[PDB]
Amino acid sequence: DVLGHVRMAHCNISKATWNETLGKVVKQLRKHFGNNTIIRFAQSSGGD
Amino acid sequence: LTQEPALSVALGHTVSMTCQGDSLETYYVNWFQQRPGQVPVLVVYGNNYRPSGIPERFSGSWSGNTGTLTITAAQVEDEADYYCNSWDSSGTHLLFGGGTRLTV
Amino acid sequence: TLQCTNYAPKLRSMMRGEIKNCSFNMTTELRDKKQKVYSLFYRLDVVQ
Amino acid sequence: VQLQESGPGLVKPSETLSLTCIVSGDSISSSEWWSWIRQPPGKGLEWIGNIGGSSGSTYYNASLKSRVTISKDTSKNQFSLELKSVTAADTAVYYCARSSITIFGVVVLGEVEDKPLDVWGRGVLVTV
Ligand SMILES: *[C@@H]1O[C@H](CO)[C@@H](O[C@@H]2O[C@H](CO)[C@@H](O[C@@H]3O[C@H](CO[C@H]4O[C@H](CO)[C@@H](O)[C@H](O)[C@@H]4O)[C@@H](O)[C@H](O[C@H]4O[C@H](CO)[C@@H](O)[C@H](O)[C@@H]4O[C@H]4O[C@H](CO)[C@@H](O)[C@H](O)[C@@H]4O)[C@@H]3O)[C@H](O)[C@H]2NC(C)=O)[C@H](O)[C@H]1NC(C)=O
Ligand SMILES: *[C@@H]1O[C@H](CO)[C@@H](O[C@@H]2O[C@H](CO)[C@@H](O[C@@H]3O[C@H](CO)[C@@H](O)[C@H](O)[C@@H]3O)[C@H](O)[C@H]2NC(C)=O)[C@H](O)[C@H]1NC(C)=O
Ligand SMILES: *[C@@H]1O[C@H](CO)[C@@H](O[C@@H]2O[C@H](CO)[C@@H](O)[C@H](O)[C@H]2NC(C)=O)[C@H](O)[C@H]1NC(C)=O
Ligand SMILES: *[C@@H]1O[C@H](CO)[C@@H](O)[C@H](O)[C@H]1NC(C)=O
Ligand SMILES: *[C@@H]1O[C@H](CO)[C@@H](O)[C@H](O)[C@H]1NC(C)=O
Ligand SMILES: *[C@@H]1O[C@H](CO)[C@@H](O)[C@H](O)[C@H]1NC(C)=O
Ligand SMILES: *[C@@H]1O[C@H](CO)[C@@H](O)[C@H](O)[C@H]1NC(C)=O
Repeated sequence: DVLGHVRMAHCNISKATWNETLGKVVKQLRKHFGNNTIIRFAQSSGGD
Repeated sequence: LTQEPALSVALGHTVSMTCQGDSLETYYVNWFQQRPGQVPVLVVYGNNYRPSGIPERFSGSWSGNTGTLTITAAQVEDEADYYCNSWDSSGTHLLFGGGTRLTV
Repeated sequence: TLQCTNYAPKLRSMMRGEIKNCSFNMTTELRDKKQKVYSLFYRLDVVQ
Repeated sequence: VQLQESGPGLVKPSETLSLTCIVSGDSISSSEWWSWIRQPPGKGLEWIGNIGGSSGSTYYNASLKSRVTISKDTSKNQFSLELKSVTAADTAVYYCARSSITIFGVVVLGEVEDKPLDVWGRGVLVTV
């Protein structure tokens, strides 16, 4: 039995920290892909 | 929704008022009480939750596709029309029983 | 073969339909007997 | 929170009835549903329709829907029910009411519960 309400498992990540981390990653990608190249992140598509 | 047109109980005795319908598989029964000439109030809502201000006599069950409001040792102050209120399966928020006339 | 229904038929959170209440016969310590077991399973582990 | 209602009272057949619900101690823009319910003396509490307080989405009673309009004014925290082609069947007490949402878990995951009619107004009696 569930001893109370059924709740979904989840994870929390601070938005500001992720935004700064991702920006740093983008700068390092630009060093290989170009200073004027657009870097876009997207969710995984196919697979299980 | 269909519900018992009336129920007659002696003063001080427990009653059980039961409603039935098809939408109750996915929605909770919300029991309301309206004394004639008075503004109706919410008695039981959701997963057998009791709003503040309602005596502990009022409780219930949503088993199957029915709902039951039980009033332990019904008092003279509880003489009112009772209604089993729930939402329709299409998402429309109206599905409402005819009402049970409770006489104590 | 499992016979299952929804654990919380009246739930509107993202957990609606995620936990199923399944019944099965299993086995017992003796080879002559069977029992009836009810347990909850996650949707992702059970195939219709 | 308190709810109050007012309107024309007696109207003639085929006239349009307009009822207004006002609030005390609340803000309609909250994530709550506001509704209108009709109760003639010989019947129970038959819902008229509703409007979402925060979004303006509405639902109506299918047997009534084509002749009923429900709207809200964010300014002045008010609601109104406009009923066209009023007939003898509408000689009933009209009520405004609000629903509420309780929270037990994470709001963005839908871990909420409905409490459909928490506060009722006193209503108004209209005639035709
Ligand atoms: C990731 O980040 C998210 C936020 O982005 C965070 O979600 C938050 O989770 C907490 C739970 O951990 C949620 O807290 C609930 O909030 C509601 C609503 O709060 C209002 O009311 C309280 C009243 O005290 C005010 O203080 C508050 O300011 C608001 O006005 C509460 O109702 C919840 O309380 C119920 O559950 C508690 C469990 O401890 C009970 O102790 C409490 O009494 C309440 O009980 C319920 O059950 C009772 C059964 O008898 C019933 O009688 C009660 O009436 C009631 O139904 C709880 O405090 C918070 O809202 C979430 N925030 C959002 C935005 O969703 C995640 O937790 C976080 N995760 C991680 C891993 O970091
Ligand atoms: C809003 O929609 C509801 C349907 O969900 C309408 O309710 C229906 O109204 C009619 C008119 O009175 C009811 O018929 C009557 O029922 C009583 C039952 O005691 C009977 O004695 C009468 O002779 C007549 O048959 C009908 O039962 C009722 N259905 C319900 C409540 O499910 C309601 O009228 C609509 N509102 C408007 C303003 O049209
Ligand atoms: C899974 O569903 C069964 C019923 O289909 C639950 O067993 C019932 O539990 C109630 C109490 O809530 C008893 O009154 C019934 O007699 C039980 N029925 C049987 C056949 O035993 C079972 O508890 C559910 N599983 C969980 C984890 O709650
Ligand atoms: C995780 O929990 C810690 C406390 O143990 C808190 O200080 C930290 O901010 C939390 N992180 C997030 C992303 O919520
Ligand atoms: C943070 O998020 C905003 C979202 O508009 C984005 O424009 C910005 O580049 C991100 N990074 C920083 C460092 O602000
Ligand atoms: C990108 O900018 C850096 C300066 O931060 C410069 O050294 C580098 O040569 C530039 N690359 C291109 C391809 O323009
Ligand atoms: C368990 O076995 C019995 C036969 O002894 C059968 O009737 C019953 O349906 C079985 N239970 C399930 C969940 O299949």
